[PDB]
Amino acid sequence: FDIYSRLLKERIVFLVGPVTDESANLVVAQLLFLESENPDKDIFFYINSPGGSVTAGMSIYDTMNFIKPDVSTLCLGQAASMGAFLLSAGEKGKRFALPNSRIMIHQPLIGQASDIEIHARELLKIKEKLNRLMAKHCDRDLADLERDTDRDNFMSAEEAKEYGLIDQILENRA
Amino acid sequence: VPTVFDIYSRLLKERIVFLVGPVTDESANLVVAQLLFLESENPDKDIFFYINSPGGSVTAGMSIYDTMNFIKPDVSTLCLGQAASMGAFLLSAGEKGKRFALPNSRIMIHQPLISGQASDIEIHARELLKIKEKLNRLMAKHCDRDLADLERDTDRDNFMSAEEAKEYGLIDQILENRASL
Amino acid sequence: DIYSRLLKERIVFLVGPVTDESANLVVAQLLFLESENPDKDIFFYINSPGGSVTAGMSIYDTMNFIKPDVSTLCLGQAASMGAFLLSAGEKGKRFALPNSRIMIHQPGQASDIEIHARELLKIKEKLNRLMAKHCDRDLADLERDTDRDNFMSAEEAKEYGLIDQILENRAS
Amino acid sequence: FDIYSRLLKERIVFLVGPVTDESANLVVAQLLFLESENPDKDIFFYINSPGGSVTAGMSIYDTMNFIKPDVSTLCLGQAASMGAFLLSAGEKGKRFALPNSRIMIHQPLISGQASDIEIHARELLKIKEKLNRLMAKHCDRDLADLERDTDRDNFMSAEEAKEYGLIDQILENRA
Amino acid sequence: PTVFDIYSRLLKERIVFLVGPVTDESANLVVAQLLFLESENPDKDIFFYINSPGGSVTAGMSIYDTMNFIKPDVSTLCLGQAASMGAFLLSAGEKGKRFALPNSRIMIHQPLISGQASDIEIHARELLKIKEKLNRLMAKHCDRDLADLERDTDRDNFMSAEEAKEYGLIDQILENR
Amino acid sequence: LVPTVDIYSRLLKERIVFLVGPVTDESANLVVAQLLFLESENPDKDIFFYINSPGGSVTAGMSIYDTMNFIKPDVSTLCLGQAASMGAFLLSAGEKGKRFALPNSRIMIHQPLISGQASDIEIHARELLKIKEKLNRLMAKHCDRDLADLERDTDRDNFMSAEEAKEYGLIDQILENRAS
Amino acid sequence: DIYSRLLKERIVFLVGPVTDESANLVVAQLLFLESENPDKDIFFYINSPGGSVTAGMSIYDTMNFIKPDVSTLCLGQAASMGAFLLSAGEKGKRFALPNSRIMIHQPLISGQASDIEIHARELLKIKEKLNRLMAKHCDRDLADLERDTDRDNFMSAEEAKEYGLIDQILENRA
Amino acid sequence: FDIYSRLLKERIVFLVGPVTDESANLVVAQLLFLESENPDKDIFFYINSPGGSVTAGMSIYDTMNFIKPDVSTLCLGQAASMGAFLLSAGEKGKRFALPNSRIMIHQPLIGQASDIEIHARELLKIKEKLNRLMAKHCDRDLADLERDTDRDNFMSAEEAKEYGLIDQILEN
Amino acid sequence: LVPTVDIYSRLLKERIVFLVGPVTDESANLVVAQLLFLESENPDKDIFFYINSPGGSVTAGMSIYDTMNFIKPDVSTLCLGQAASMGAFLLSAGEKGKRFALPNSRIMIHQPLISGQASDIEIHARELLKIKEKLNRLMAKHCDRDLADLERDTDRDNFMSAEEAKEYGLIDQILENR
Amino acid sequence: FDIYSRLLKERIVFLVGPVTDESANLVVAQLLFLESENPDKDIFFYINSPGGSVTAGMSIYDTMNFIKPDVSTLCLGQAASMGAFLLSAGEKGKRFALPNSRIMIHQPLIGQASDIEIHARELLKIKEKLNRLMAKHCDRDLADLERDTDRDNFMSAEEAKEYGLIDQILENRA
Ligand SMILES: *[B]([O])([O])[C]([C][C]([C])[C])[N]C(=O)[C]([C][C]([C])[C])[N]C(=O)C1=[C][C]=C(O[C])[C]=C1Cl
Ligand SMILES: *[B]([O])([O])[C]([C][C]([C])[C])[N]C(=O)[C]([C][C]([C])[C])[N]C(=O)C1=[C][C]=C(O[C])[C]=C1Cl
Ligand SMILES: *[B]([O])([O])[C]([C][C]([C])[C])[N]C(=O)[C]([C][C]([C])[C])[N]C(=O)C1=[C][C]=C(O[C])[C]=C1Cl
Ligand SMILES: *[B]([O])([O])[C]([C][C]([C])[C])[N]C(=O)[C]([C][C]([C])[C])[N]C(=O)C1=[C][C]=C(O[C])[C]=C1Cl
Ligand SMILES: *[B]([O])([O])[C]([C][C]([C])[C])[N]C(=O)[C]([C][C]([C])[C])[N]C(=O)C1=[C][C]=C(O[C])[C]=C1Cl
Ligand SMILES: *[B]([O])([O])[C]([C][C]([C])[C])[N]C(=O)[C]([C][C]([C])[C])[N]C(=O)C1=[C][C]=C(O[C])[C]=C1Cl
Ligand SMILES: *[B]([O])([O])[C]([C][C]([C])[C])[N]C(=O)[C]([C][C]([C])[C])[N]C(=O)C1=[C][C]=C(O[C])[C]=C1Cl
Ligand SMILES: *[B]([O])([O])[C]([C][C]([C])[C])[N]C(=O)[C]([C][C]([C])[C])[N]C(=O)C1=[C][C]=C(O[C])[C]=C1Cl
Ligand SMILES: *[B]([O])([O])[C]([C][C]([C])[C])[N]C(=O)[C]([C][C]([C])[C])[N]C(=O)C1=[C][C]=C(O[C])[C]=C1Cl
Ligand SMILES: COc1ccc(C(=O)N[C@@H](CC(C)C)C(=O)N[C@@H](CC(C)C)B(O)O)c(Cl)c1
Repeated sequence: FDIYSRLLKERIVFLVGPVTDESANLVVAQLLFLESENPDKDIFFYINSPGGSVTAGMSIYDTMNFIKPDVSTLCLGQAASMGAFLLSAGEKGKRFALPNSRIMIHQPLIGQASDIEIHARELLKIKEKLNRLMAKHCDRDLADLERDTDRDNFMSAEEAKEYGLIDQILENRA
Repeated sequence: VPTVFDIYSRLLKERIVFLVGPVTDESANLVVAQLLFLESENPDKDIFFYINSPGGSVTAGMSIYDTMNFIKPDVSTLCLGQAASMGAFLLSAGEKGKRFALPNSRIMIHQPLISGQASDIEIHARELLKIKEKLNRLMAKHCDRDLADLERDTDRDNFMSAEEAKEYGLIDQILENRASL
Repeated sequence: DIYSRLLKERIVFLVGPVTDESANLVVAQLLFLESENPDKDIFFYINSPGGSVTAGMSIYDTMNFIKPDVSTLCLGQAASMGAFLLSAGEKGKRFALPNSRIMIHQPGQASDIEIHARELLKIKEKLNRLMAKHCDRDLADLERDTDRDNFMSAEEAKEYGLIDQILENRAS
Repeated sequence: FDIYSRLLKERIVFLVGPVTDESANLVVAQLLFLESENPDKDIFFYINSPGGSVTAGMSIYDTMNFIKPDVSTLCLGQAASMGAFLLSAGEKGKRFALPNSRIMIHQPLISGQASDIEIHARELLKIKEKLNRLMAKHCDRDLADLERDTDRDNFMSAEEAKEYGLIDQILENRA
Repeated sequence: PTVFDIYSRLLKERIVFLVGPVTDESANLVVAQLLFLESENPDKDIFFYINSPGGSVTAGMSIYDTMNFIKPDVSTLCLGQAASMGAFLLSAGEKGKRFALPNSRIMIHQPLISGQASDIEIHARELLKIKEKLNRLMAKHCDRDLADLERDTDRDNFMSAEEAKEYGLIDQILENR
Repeated sequence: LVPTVDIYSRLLKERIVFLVGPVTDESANLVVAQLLFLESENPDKDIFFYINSPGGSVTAGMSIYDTMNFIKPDVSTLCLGQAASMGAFLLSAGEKGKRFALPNSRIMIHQPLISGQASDIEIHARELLKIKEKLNRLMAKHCDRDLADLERDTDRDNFMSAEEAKEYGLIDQILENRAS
Repeated sequence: DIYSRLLKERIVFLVGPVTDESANLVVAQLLFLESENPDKDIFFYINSPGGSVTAGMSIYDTMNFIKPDVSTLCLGQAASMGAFLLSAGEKGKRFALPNSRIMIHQPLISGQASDIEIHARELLKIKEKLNRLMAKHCDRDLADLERDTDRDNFMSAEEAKEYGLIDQILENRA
Repeated sequence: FDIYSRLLKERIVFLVGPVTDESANLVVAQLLFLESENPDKDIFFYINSPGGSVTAGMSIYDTMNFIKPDVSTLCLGQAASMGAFLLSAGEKGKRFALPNSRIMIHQPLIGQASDIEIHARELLKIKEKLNRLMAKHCDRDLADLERDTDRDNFMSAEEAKEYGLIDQILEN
Repeated sequence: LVPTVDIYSRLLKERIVFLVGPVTDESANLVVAQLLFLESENPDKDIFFYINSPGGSVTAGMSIYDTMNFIKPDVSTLCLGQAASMGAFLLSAGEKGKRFALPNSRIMIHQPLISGQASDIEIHARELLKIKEKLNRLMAKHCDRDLADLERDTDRDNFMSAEEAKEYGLIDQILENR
Repeated sequence: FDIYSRLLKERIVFLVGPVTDESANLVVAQLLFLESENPDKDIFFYINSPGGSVTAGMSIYDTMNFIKPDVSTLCLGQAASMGAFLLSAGEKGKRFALPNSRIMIHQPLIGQASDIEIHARELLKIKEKLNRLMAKHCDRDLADLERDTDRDNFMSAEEAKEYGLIDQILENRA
């Protein structure tokens, strides 16, 4: 059993690199597994991601919120964009980041003019929805979210804790 | 893929079928194969089909569609991430009462897209018109509403949250966790 | 050359993609015909499938700015911006050849894309409104008739008010 | 065991996508193993093919009518061009199409010195004349009708193909 | 070669060339010539020499209408080939003054093309309108009934100068002056 | 491809100088040349600088800008089609009272743009910031405005109609024809 | 320019391949010389490997249509369609420099089967027509041309003169 | 049990080639596994790397310092930039290079003016952070790390010993 | 592409030489030609060299430099836009008393940039280094600045404003209007 | 077992083709595991390589001496640049070549002025380092080695032997 096959036996799941349909649904399949083999031990999601497909990241997000085991998120390397979004979305009290991590949040990115308007209102709805869910994960005013995702918002783990995006900083096991 | 059996296969043993990414004859027939396999394994229990797709080829999706229904097993559908175009068509094509979407998933519907002689172009454009009309009709049957709504609403990209699609008739229930049942 | 000669007969050509360079070339010709004589008609010949909006607007505002009455003639095709500039000719002096085709249709961070989509809709309405003026028609009719590609014969573009008359031979 | 090997344990064979030399010879090999395993139970050839190489598909054709077990075809998604041809040649009374399938029959598409061109064109017209023949045999249709109805892309639904004689019956559910 | 270049010298004979695919460039160049020669003298014939595979339909119609608009009769001469739009503009010449050289070939075929279903429909229906209009016009030129053009153009129809002259597509096959 | 009578040469002694498409060292310097030419022929007649540009290099644009302020003629600007970014920086740079625009032109203004070692990227960013502030202040002088208005209004793409660019102070008038 | 000077002396070149444009440039020079003096011969210098059959028949039928006799001279080479145009100069007036190279072969190229049929039939019409015309140029039987164009047939100026292609090989001015 | 698996068995982990998001996570997973096998027996980390991404390197860094086992580091061939960061991050007393392995330290090196200003602030912060951590691994001032890493600073194994970069160089 | 009245010849009639863009062989030689022709046409009048350049090759620039010093006429430099790298070196090489810049022109100076066997590489690096130190030589001369000042101020990009360029010694005055 | 694992059982490690970091480190790994397997058995390093990354070559080199077993090197086909260096690195007394092999030795080959100064100085330091280690492998005067590495110096197996690079040439098993 390959290194990840074993580390999946201590209920450790990883997210490395961008969040694509395939990387996301792989995370999702691993989560579903670890629940079906025990829906009451907590699952540990280690995130090192720059972000990626919002739809792909939402597959994960909704799966975490769906499954019975608590999903403890830990950011190593970087949790930027949807990576930061899935890090903040851990079970409250159970969100973590290594000391030298870095968390980055920002508003989203990227036919007939009719279709331009369609997709534009839709992308602004995505901006809205994400700002609200992030204010939730952080217990902050929606206004705080909108104002703090306008451009690139980089965070030491200290800042993301204070900002409420994570629960604690972990130098080591103690 | 990590081995545990590998992960998609271990979930296969929970009757979990995945469709990830766009619809190609390739992945469409892979999914068709898994569904026929789960019926040859258990022609009675429910097959659980997970959708995270932007759409794709129409006949590729029709092959899956026809694998559904035909098989005695009920194919429950659950969208995660996204299920647009033919993805939404299939999501609405699940066994009635067994079509679902997670809370923050996104469902989009739109008219059929395209990637010689005037005779050939006439022929194939009218073919596309019959296809667009057949799709509108089947979708009106999946959403249990009239047709006119489907033609008006699929003229341009029509996006919907998990709740607008349920009120449309694409799915039947939203699920936050298993308790939501 | 041939085009400088026809120019000396006050005939300006628009051919193909309305771009910055081609539109402003037409603009230089317009100002030079007004220079040489600000009181004789100009004859603007259009076979264009459209192009840049601001390019075409440089032209539009010039045609309306200069003292000469600018007549227009569509040959082959006038599409999008081409159809717009064909509509923009001096009223009573807009023409097309008996087998021309006139065709009208609509045109970073999420903050930026909001800015630009709002801009694009502003442009869409601006064009619908000017176009309705030209044809003397309802903005609500322009909206409906430019929603997808709208192809029109010379007879149809005439009844629609895009053009005044069809020129078969030089018997008006 | 992978998914397709397990499904071969059901005597189920697929042609997915274009008919190439390989993608057709693989099908021929599967039709062979099913005859070795058990030369009397029918094989069920499942067809979702846009058509393509006529030699590659002729291997499958001659193979279908060569082996002893009856071969029952099924159009899912699409049987276009040589797809529609092989679907048409399944063991008679055993040619089926799913209800929302689509079938298309056409004269052959395709894309040196004048003597070369003169050789190759007269090979292609002979092909074009062979294919309408074997189709008129498969559909119990006239040959003239196949000639006409293949001039350009003739599109037919499962019922239209059943009415042409291309398939025998449509299948909705297990029934 | 400078003789002015060669083509301007022959323009001083009212000789206008259409060589190669009918683009927008080339169609408007021919149109500008036609107008220049009517400006120079609106009563001497213009001589339009066509060797083209065809091209853009609307480009070619910019020429087709300029011919019937300018005062000069426009005599057409096929040398080499006049195919598709070439043959059409060739048969568009002033009747009695349409000519071909004896090894010119002439070919007529139906129109060709290389988004949303609603748009694909509009453009396919438009192309059908094109096909039918062009068929009626070719029937007028060749003095044929429309069904005959519909029938004789469904695929590629090649034609010798004898075949062409009979098809009413031209008036004479000129060996020499 | 420019017809002889070439046509822009002819116009050049209507003292009309064109700027079209991007502002580059080459095209900006060509305008720079035309300006000195018109001044030499007559350093007491107005020049009519017509602009249909989406902008470009800022040093290229400053060529035209600082030349505009150095010659003796009044450099009356006009916009047709679009003057965006530095193209809009120059339209507002015309002699006050002589900056105009046609009815359906489009102005747009926004902050700077851009397509090594930390120490080097440090320096390049510092200069880009000096230039954002420089552009903002000079812009603020052109529309007779507060520098803060310009920082606010140029943070992203600010599109303006001719009325809006007028009110903003970029242009002085809107011209529909000769009676205007 | 040198070539306009030479045009003054009624020499029309044909260098490189024979496209629609190069062939039309030659046709236009033919007409300009004829109009300028219809009763003086025109000298047509061919160094060409051949090319577009239709662009070639433009030059062919045009040489035949203008009053002036068109003498043809082969320097370098006249291949496939170049050779055919060489053999088409006014009978008695077709020449080649001593170290010329002539080549003649049947036509070649480098859709639907019904369309393909139509196209092949037309290609064969062209082949037969060209063999008939070439045979008339050469005063040979048609079967002679059929057999001898079946593949690439190479001829020295010598051999081109026997076959019926040219009339005189030209060593020096003597 | 392929060569690298067999060598993993007794707590040998290789970082070979650049520090990417994936090549780093593999070493991180190996460190976690070797701890899950025994948090009390040391882990030998073999480094032949030109460097790589900074995020991916701090992931391994904090994984090194978090887990219970001492992480000893061993440079073979080269440990440049980030490779030399993690080589210094080895448990003090337990950092080694081969005799002819070569070390290099350098300062880091890689929209609108706003976004540029932001990312520039972030990179200057990253540079500062790394210089401080490096000041402490070596016993050296922050001034020493600012000055000495201004450009590519090459080190023999011995000079690196001097610098507090490693502890000992190993012959046989 | 370039209007006749072409305009560049016509400003040459006024002793205006342009350097626009990167210093290449062909552009630097196109400048050398104009300096020689204007010295021949009248060696008793100033030539006006207008620089808007990011810089470029150092030998190509040295040709212009040595030509500025060879001929008799005072070559008066004017920065417009930017005179970066070599362009700045040229601008500073103008006759002392006749070097100017338009007020929003930006100036830049830095050390030489560049973009086989070990022997060959040592060899070429030696030639990059005497080049760096010779450029510092000449620039400290033009600025009436000591050499160390230049060696220090060119280790990385040093952007300067018109006023800053004046204070350095790179130009003499700034021009707003005549 | 693949064939290379089978021969690795016999304690044979190949260096074939270029010396990249990946390839050199795979050879390092095989050396280490053969030591683990048995540190009282010698290792057979089969070199048919043109050279590669000097640093990767050094990674293998510093291994050879450090592990306990004698690392014998055998040049078959060729050993050039870094391959030849590692060949000369075999346990002194155990550096072999095949008869039709050959050896090649030469000098190392391949921003701002300061950085190029730095990298230059470094490259010349690598040069000196390598020359001195060479003189040590072959016991020759350092003068020889640098003067005998100014450009490409080719050697038969015999020439390598008299040079000190290798020790024995081998015809057959006898
Ligand atoms: B992150 O950099 O992954 C960021 C997610 C934020 C909102 C937490 N990503 C996006 O916003 C992405 C950009 C790339 C990283 C993929 N944007 C989209 O995925 C995307 C793409 C296409 C469309 O069309 C509507 C929408 C979106 Cl939202
Ligand atoms: B959707 O993006 O999945 C859409 C199908 C919906 C309406 C259920 N996709 C298509 O319609 C595709 C477009 C590409 C994105 C693949 N269209 C076709 O596959 C197609 C192509 C050609 C013809 O007739 C010639 C019909 C069709 Cl349906
Ligand atoms: B169909 O698209 O499967 C069609 C075959 C039908 C009529 C049963 N395909 C072809 O006819 C192919 C065309 C390409 C799409 C591959 N044609 C040939 O393979 C071909 C090529 C060459 C010749 O003679 C030289 C004959 C043929 Cl049949
Ligand atoms: B011929 O191949 O030039 C043919 C002319 C006659 C005989 C019909 N040309 C065309 O049919 C052209 C196609 C060429 C580009 C190959 N048709 C058009 O250009 C065309 C097609 C479709 C539409 O409507 C979208 C417009 C036009 Cl202009
Ligand atoms: B506009 O997009 O034309 C804008 C001008 C505004 C800000 C007045 N142009 C730019 O911002 C350009 C964009 C690039 C295409 C070059 N930027 C510059 O011109 C520029 C930016 C920064 C620096 O040095 C840091 C030099 C230059 Cl020339
Ligand atoms: B010669 O090699 O140029 C040869 C001329 C004769 C003597 C054989 N050239 C051709 O035959 C050319 C082929 C290429 C050299 C261009 N043939 C054609 O141009 C051609 C081929 C086929 C058709 O029918 C569609 C028309 C034409 Cl014009
Ligand atoms: B070394 O070349 O590996 C070096 C590490 C030290 C000694 C400074 N690497 C970096 O500095 C890397 C640059 C490249 C390797 C890509 N820096 C980054 O990766 C980096 C830089 C800046 C930002 O903020 C935008 C993020 C990152 Cl991840
Ligand atoms: B500047 O970027 O123009 C700079 C000149 C000054 C400020 C130092 N030019 C260069 O550094 C160029 C690099 C290219 C961008 C042209 N360097 C040279 O031209 C050069 C460099 C080194 C040597 O000797 C090895 C000769 C030359 Cl000509
Ligand atoms: B041989 O061609 O393998 C040769 C080895 C000896 C005999 C000199 N290889 C090298 O010299 C290599 C060059 C190429 C193979 C890439 N030198 C280096 O790899 C090298 C050179 C310089 C520096 O410092 C910047 C590092 C490296 Cl790794
Ligand atoms: C960002 O703001 C914008 C948005 C759009 C444009 C623009 O050019 N639109 C153009 C699109 C393309 C030709 C490029 C456009 O719509 N052209 C059409 C004109 C009319 C009838 C709507 B017809 O295709 O020429 C422009 Cl500058 C600026």
